[PDB]
Amino acid sequence: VAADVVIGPVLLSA
Amino acid sequence: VAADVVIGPVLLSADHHHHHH
Amino acid sequence: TPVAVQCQEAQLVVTVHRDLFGTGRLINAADLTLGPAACKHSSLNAAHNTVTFAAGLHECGSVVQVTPDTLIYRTLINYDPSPASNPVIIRTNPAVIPIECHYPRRERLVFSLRLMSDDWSTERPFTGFQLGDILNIQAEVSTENHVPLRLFVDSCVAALSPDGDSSPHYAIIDFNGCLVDGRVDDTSSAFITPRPREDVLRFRIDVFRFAGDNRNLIYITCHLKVTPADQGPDPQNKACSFNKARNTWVPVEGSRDVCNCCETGNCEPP
Amino acid sequence: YTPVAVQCQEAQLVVTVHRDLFGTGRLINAADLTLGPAACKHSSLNAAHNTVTFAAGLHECGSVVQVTPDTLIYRTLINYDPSPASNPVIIRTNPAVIPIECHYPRRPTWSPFNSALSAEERLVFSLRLMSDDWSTERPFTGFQLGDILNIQAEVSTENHVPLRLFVDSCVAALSPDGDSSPHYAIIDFNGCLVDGRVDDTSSAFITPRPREDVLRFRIDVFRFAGDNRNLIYITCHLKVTPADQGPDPQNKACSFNKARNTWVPVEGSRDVCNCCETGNCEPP
Ligand SMILES: *[C@H]1O[C@H](CO)[C@H](O)[C@H](O[C@@H]2O[C@H](CO)[C@H](O)[C@H](O)[C@H]2O)[C@H]1NC(C)=O
Repeated sequence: VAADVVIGPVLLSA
Repeated sequence: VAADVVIGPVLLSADHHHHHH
Repeated sequence: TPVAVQCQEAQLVVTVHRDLFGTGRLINAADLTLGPAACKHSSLNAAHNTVTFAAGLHECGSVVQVTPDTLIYRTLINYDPSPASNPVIIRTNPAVIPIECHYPRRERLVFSLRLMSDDWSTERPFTGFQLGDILNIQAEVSTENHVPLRLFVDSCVAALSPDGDSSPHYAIIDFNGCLVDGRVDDTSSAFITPRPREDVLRFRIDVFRFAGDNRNLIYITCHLKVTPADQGPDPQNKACSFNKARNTWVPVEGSRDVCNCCETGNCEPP
Repeated sequence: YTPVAVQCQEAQLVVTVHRDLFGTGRLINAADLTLGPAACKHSSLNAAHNTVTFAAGLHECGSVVQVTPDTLIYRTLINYDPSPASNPVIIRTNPAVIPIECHYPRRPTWSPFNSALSAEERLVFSLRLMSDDWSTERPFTGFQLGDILNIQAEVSTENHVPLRLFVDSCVAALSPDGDSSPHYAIIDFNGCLVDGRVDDTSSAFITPRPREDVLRFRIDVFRFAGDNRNLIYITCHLKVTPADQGPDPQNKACSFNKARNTWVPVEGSRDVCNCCETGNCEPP
């Protein structure tokens, strides 16, 4: 028993 | 009677998403 | 502000002013899109120079986080300016606007990834990252009625959208638990030891971005899995980090030699 | 503690840079540092405090000299260019650029057309970056898209016949070499300010002039696509004519006025700018 999790969107600021 | 003049280096901000306020 | 978000029942509606930066200069409607998928606008109100996007809560590359008491859908508006008179230069910068929708919620396992602050005490914002910063990621699995478990991450893959099979992409974790990012260059990427619980796995990743990408964002899709809380780790079920100082792989738990297949780049069971 | 030490010597400069340049705890790679747009390699390194030294002639490595009334200013930079990621698809570190400056004190009238008997009979042209009000010179740093470059062209005014100054062409690039890629023509076709013809720019020559031997213009700031160093060099071709000579399609200063949708010379007859729109002001 597994699963796919998405984290985001991660934004880079400059 | 002409001449070539260079002006620089001019440095801009590192932020490629920079916008007015 | 120049961005209104209506979080409705099974859709969101985003309204954007074309005078987006407050300078009076109106951007082109077609230069705005929704989500990593770049969905086109649904309508325009010319009198107020607005542009509206409407999409299902799961469309257009949105990303859902499931918390104990809430559901959070996350997307963005992209501004991608059209080419200048001469395409070698740029007169107007791109932009990206985060969009968020919160909904209260209403034995199977629920996995989750959370972005944590450097002290791991609390969750932190998805914005404000710069090259040089560190992502602290916490993988966890809900506490069911059922038996104690041990959580593992098979692989993580970054990309420009929630689809990890798209180009470009980069593998942070691979080969069933090998944190390959910490193997190369001068990165400090590794799993944290010890764990807080056996059903929790933490790791730190040095921030990066994709060449050629002017939106400056990344998505990370991980494959998590669990085994019985007391089962011996093996080359198929492990959490290994590389250390350059000692030139070696080191598991979070288990025998040192379990990580051998990491260096070879194949940890198949065959 | 000085991250960057600059020794302005007699006919060379010597720059010393700490490898803990950002004090992030990680030392940068010596080979990732270079001097000037030419990217000259370092001359030595000292493992004692992890420094890297560059030494170059004042005219080497793509430096740029400005000649003011009483001083000489040589300008260059240190480049930090991190080496590529094990996987090229990603980028963990941004390139940086450090401005470097060196100041030195300096040391029967005639015409440039008929003759130059004296070694001393030489015109000195100069471009200066000026503040919004044109009162004084301003720093080369701190520019953003949406800002405006106020450029002042001038030619020396001593012991010669009255002259009128013109700018034949300006070209921006990532180095002092305007024939390199990428580049963009701000002024072209013998005085046509073509940057103000397109998009939503307000680029134009200023009228009237302060003297006939001075030419001012405003340029809307821009940057080059794909360039992560975020710098701009501008090389102009200046020239002079006698101060009362009629302007013509070869000697002029024309701006495009978006509000009137026409070209407008700083002086001269309106129709001298006609060849600007056709894009060819070359005599048949
Ligand atoms: C040199 O520049 C002078 C100052 O601008 C001036 O134009 C001068 O011309 C000579 O000056 C004389 C006294 O003023 C007479 O006007 C004479 O006619 C004139 O030639 C310039 N001299 C030369 C040789 O060009």
